[PDB]
Amino acid sequence: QAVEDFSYPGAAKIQAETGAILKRGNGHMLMTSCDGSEDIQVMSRTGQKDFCFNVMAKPAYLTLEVPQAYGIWTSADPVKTTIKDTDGTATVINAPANDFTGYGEAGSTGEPTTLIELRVA
Amino acid sequence: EMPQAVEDFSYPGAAKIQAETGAILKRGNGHMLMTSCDGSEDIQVMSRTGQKDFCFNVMAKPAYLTLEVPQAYGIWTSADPVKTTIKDTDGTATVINAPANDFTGYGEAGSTGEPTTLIELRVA
Amino acid sequence: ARETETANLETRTDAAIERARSMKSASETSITASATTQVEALALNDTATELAKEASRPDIDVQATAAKGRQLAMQAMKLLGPWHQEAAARALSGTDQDVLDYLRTRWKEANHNDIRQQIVDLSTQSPYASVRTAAAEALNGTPEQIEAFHTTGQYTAGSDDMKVDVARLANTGGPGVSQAAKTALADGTGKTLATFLQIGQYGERLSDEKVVTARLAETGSPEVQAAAKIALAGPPELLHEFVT
Amino acid sequence: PLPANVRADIVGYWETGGAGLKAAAEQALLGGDEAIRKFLADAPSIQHD
Repeated sequence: QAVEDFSYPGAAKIQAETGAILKRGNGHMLMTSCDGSEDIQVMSRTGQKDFCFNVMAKPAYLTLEVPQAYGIWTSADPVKTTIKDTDGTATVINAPANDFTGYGEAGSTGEPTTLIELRVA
Repeated sequence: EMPQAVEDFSYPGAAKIQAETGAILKRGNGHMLMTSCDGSEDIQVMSRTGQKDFCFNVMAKPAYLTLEVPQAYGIWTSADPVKTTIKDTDGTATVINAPANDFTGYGEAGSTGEPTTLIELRVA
Repeated sequence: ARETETANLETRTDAAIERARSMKSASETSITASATTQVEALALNDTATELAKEASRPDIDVQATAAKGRQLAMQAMKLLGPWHQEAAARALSGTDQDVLDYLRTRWKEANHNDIRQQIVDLSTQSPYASVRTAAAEALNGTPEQIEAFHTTGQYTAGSDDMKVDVARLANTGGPGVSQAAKTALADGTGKTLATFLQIGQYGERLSDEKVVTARLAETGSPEVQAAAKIALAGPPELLHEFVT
Repeated sequence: PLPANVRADIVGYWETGGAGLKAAAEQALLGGDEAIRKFLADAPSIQHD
């Protein structure tokens, strides 16, 4: 059936190729390459090390999961990021536009946290 | 073909200084020279750019040199009052009168915290 | 009483500035001399390469080569480490044909032995577990693998750990350190990251520290004042200790 | 004639001797047999200096 379920298209292939997995979103965030088209960039020590996302419209969100994430680059927009610790506790970090911030591992706690939700203002 | 031997008051070697120290110089009355910092200190300028710092020597008074040094934060004086003009990021310029034989700061390490630029260094 | 305290503070401070002045100059002199020695050592290796080519050149001359080779060995015993010192002494104590051989092969062997030397050092000294392990593996491989690790492999192996360390500095150091860390991180090259963490970040903290001290020197309390001015006047070591 | 290991002994002096003997050793080590004979002839006096 040609019905939109808001499940990330091609997520099955991405899991196999990049190691990252994706779930549900509002459809305005796409995974792409990091080659002169950078928008929101995520850096971890797993999978294929890194990958970029492109914002099609605002507001937007995509509940992707990236284990052992350590930092994010932003551009032309504030980014709201939710991460979770190994004890199941989640917290929210607000990253400013056009700058770099870190997570647990490269943050203040040193914890190997997981990316739970990436949201566009 | 040979150039005219006329003094235009343009700082000699300024082109090489820009390449080596990162500082740039323009016009002055010729009585201030850029030199090394090695026991010959007179007026010293500290910044977070270029080669970190450099010294100037006064040949005669009064003297001035309209040099430009981005992101300056501190100045040392010796045996003379120093009149310094700095400019903010909004284009507004102000003047700080530094006492002899002492140390003063600029915006960045001063009262405003602003990353100001050195515009003019003048000898009393 | 207040005037007396001020006068006494100023007197002591001025004396301290002059002493601090002297120490800074002395430090710079030693640094320059050290850098000069390193340059000569590097130049010596380039000279050895050219001599190695001539000696083995099929059409050799007459002891002329050995004479130059003996001079090379003499310099090696002054500028280079133990691996070259031993090879050089052996060549110098022998005949022209041994100096012939020294230039052709063991000069190169001495360099190889030194490289293997630091592969061994990395296996225990490196802060990165991936580098320590990979170095230990490279050590037991072929000569090519030993040198390959030294040249690029150690930067690749520790790449993941270095990126984390740089990211940390980016979000805690001052303007200088943060500015530089972000640049190194954005680039991502293992060599770039290593350069910043090994030496680059140290130049940057000194910059950040001078700004902090400069402020205290002007807007702080009297005794703080004096201490800050002395710290600026003296060597980097005094600046660091003052701020901390 | 010189000892087969005469150069080795001179290197020894170069490593442990004073400035005089060391400099003299360099001439013997860099030069030929004549430089060695000259060094050995003077070495007993150079050490004294």
